[PDB]
Amino acid sequence: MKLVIEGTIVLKTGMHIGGSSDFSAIGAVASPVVRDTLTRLPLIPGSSLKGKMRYLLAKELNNGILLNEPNNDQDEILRLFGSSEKDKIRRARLKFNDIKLSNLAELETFNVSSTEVKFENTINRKTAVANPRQIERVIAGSKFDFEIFYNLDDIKEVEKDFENIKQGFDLLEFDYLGGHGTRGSGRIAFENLSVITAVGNFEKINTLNEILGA
Amino acid sequence: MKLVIEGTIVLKTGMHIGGSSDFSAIGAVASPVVRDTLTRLPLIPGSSLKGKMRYLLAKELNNGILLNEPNNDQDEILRLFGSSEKDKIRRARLKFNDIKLSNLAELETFNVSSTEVKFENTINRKTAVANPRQIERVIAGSKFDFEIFYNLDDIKEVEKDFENIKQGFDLLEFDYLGGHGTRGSGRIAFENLSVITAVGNFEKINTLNEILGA
Amino acid sequence: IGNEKVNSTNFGDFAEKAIRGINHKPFVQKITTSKIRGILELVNKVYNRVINTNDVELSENILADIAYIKVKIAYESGREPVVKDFIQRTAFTAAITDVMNQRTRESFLLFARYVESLIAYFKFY
Amino acid sequence: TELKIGNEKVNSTNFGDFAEKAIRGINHKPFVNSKGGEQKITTSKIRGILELVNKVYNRVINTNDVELSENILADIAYIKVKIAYESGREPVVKDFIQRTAFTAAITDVMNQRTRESFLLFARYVESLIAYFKFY
Amino acid sequence: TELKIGNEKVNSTNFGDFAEKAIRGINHKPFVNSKGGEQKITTSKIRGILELVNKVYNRVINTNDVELSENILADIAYIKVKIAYESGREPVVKDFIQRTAFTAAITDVMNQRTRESFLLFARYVESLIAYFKFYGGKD
Amino acid sequence: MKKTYRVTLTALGPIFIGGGEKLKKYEYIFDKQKKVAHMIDHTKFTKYLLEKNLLDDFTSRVNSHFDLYDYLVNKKGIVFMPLVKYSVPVAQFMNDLNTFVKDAFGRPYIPGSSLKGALRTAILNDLKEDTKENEVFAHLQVSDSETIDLENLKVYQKVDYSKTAKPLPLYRECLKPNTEITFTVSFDDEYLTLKKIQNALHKTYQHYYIKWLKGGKVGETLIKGVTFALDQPSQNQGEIIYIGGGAGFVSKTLHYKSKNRDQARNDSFDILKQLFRTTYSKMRSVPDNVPTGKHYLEMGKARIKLEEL
Repeated sequence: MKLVIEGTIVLKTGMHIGGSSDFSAIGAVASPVVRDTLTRLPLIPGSSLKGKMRYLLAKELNNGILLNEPNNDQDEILRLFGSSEKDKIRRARLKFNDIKLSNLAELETFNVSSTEVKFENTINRKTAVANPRQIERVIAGSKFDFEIFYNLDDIKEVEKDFENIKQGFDLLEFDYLGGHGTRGSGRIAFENLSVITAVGNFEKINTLNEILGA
Repeated sequence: MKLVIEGTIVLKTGMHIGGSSDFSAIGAVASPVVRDTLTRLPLIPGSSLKGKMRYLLAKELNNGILLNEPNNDQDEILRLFGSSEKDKIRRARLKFNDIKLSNLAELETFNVSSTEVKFENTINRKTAVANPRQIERVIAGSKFDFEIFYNLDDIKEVEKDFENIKQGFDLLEFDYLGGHGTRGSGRIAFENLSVITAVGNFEKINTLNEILGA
Repeated sequence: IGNEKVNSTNFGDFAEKAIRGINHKPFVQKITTSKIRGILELVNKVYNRVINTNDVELSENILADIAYIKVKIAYESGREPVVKDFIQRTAFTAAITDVMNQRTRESFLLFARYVESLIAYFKFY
Repeated sequence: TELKIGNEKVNSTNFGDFAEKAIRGINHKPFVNSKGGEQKITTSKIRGILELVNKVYNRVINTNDVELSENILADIAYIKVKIAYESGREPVVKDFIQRTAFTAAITDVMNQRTRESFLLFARYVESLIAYFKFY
Repeated sequence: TELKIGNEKVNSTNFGDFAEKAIRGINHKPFVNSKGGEQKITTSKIRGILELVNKVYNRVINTNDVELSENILADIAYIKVKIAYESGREPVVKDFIQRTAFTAAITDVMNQRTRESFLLFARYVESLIAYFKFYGGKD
Repeated sequence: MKKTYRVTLTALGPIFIGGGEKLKKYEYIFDKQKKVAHMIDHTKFTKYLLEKNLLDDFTSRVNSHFDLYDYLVNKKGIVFMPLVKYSVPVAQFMNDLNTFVKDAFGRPYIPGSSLKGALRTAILNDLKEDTKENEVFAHLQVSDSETIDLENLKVYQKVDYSKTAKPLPLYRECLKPNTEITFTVSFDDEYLTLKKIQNALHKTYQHYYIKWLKGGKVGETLIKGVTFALDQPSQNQGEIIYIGGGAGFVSKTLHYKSKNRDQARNDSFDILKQLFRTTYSKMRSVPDNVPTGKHYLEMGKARIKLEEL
């Protein structure tokens, strides 16, 4: 059996993220947002949210100190996000996906575009010389629907694994997702977290919604 | 009698796959995608799809527990995907094919090239230093027309075979097809699934094309 | 891909020759790097608007912003003579009328790369 | 496949030795800022030069035909004008490009608009990076 | 058919001996890293060097021509600049490319543009990976 | 370890931030004796000039100088004003207005990077050579403000003061005083605490007031010299950070200890010898003006409250 964690990522700040192969202009934005090439929708990579969730959980399940390789984590992380030690390779139960924008219709109903440009600089403390930059963030208020797949491979650890998944979500509510997040961007919040099964009926499926919907 | 299973693999996510056999520049895309060497338009190898579909059916049809070798799968998996056991060997009923990128006209109508470059990195936990990588994924929404030949040996077993093939396609729709799948690449989706006869007319082609076109 | 004789593969050469025609034959104090920078900071906002835009045909709002760019560059041209010297010497407003006469995406991208090349070779000299 | 730089036709084979002696020229005879000081080019700006160049390279390797499309020529001349801007910013980058004749190579690749010339030019810039990091 | 390594030429009879001698030069006196400890080159970097020369080896052996093509020599000089790049990245690779004189051998095949020179250099590198895995490895 | 707070900014003086926009003398600005400055939205105005006398209104807008703030919406027939974005009160004692930072929704806000840079200048009072590779500020996480309302803004006109309060032709839409601005700020307690923030802030403010500000306040105190009297020694509680609404050179630079007059003469030589005319120490400060009577408040000084979670 295989479980699907479907939710929604509402942005409460900018969350500039990623890098592109596109050129910039001379006086313009440098380092634009990572976007899907076909739809030209701003995008959250599955790698970015997976890495930030794994860093937030692994720091929390090891009580605050996290100074080790990702193959040195606790096993209740390694059976979620995978491992590649030489002998005990653990297949990841979680399968993240690239999270595209979902509410461009809402933002063009509110008569704005999907992204902004943010003007910034640094100051020197000798000559007070400035060094301007522009960073292209997605605007706040834009949703990001996602479908994380969960391999239901053991039934005895699924409850505490989904407790771990909810804790990784809620630690990501308290911390930025990507880009210049320590300077006031990237604050994310989760809406309508839910679980459905791929094909079939999981008997212990209502209480997994009771863990996520909490 | 010979039947041809044909359809389309659209990509909902990136799907980096394969390795070259090609030099890479210094600040540039390491690990390029496999391409069909003449046109050098990106390719799904038939081996990779066979391996992942075989893994998924042999895992699922067992009970969900798979640790055996490919020659110790079920009699159904050895019936379709072939086996090499020393005494009572089986011919593979399905012959997979290399799958080329098909809808290049629709991707050039959007004026985007067929492969993008996804900028990723890892962060050291101990020293907080980074390490960027650039990988070459195919772009999402880029269909992959395929066809698979089915060696029809007995009439009294073909319906269960095609039900299991559709089960493998539905399992493959909930995982990735190759590359860095847990980080948000590889997610596929099968559409336009149909079955035609190679020569002559099968007695019951309606109940087989009903199963895949459900 | 016309943009007033400026081909897509020679916009930098056109800007380079135009600004070698600028710094040779100068006017009397020189041109400051600030007003050309203001021209760039006017064009780059609608450059940011167009660079992510899907469709080929530009919208009304884009051409309206381009028109008020014409009004603004006419304001510093009427206010200062070195500015109108730049607008007639480097064929800027002819390029803007060409942008609103084509109204295609690549026309405005070529025009943005041209004014970009103008400020690049102004920094180079 | 030929690429005439200043006096030296660099072909598809001797790009590495010429980039090596071009980097070794700046060493043991470095730039003076006119202030008296102690200066040489950083690695961030030179790898910015490479990742300007490589934004076209990894799209050229999609293409099998040896005739480059005019948007790729637009992007190559756009690389040339951005290199002109960055050389206009600081005299260190200007002296680097004047010494290791990037401007001559980019004029040659804009002259002969073929796939092989751009791949050789990208190899020349890449070997310039490699021997800067080696030395 | 020779290949000057430092000044000691290797032919098709005494290159594996000097590859093993160079491995025992690198082993038993490994690279101190200015941090204090001694490090040796990982297996992934050295197999990257091996696949770097094998991207040309796959295209050399299937040709009979004793004079190398201009595309093959282009990739051999590209191998040289790439090895010079990785040697500038971490000094543990630099000590390996110095003591097993990879750059001097790759110059020698860059000078005498003949197929037997690249075949001898490829067997030298392949023997060098072989003695890296055999002598003093983790396996 | 991960001490989250809620930094509440109460603007004592005017607070102005960034914008990237320089609204011109004629561009969407109208001020008259009712003392409002409506800003007209951008593309709707020119798409409405599309449908009536296009080339005529373009020629009028370029050749109606030296007057377009009220002149061409009164003697032309543009007397109707429904194209506003919002109103804002003004302050006299003429053009080129700057703009507060807005999102794509247009609500003003303070980016968290500005407050982080202000707090970085506060913490770096001690250890001025706090190097390129700092480890404190990888943990000090600041966030974006609440999107405050459009009625906490008022357009000010800056003034500089050496011997007379000289008007300057720069207009900036700052924040009203006593405006409550909500943030959140987090860091690890291995490297910094809130008490460290409070003593660092107090040290920065006392070093700014003493030996450059009060030493230049005991000089040139005239009938335009002396809300704005001292504001330091009444309550040291509710400490002060400067958010960069043109606060000045002294706020941005920080080499304090132990330079008392060496700081003043080096600042005077550095600023004056490279930019403009050379005068004596001190140069000037920068208050604001708002009538009826000008009140002379210093830009950027604010109030700070920290509460857990």
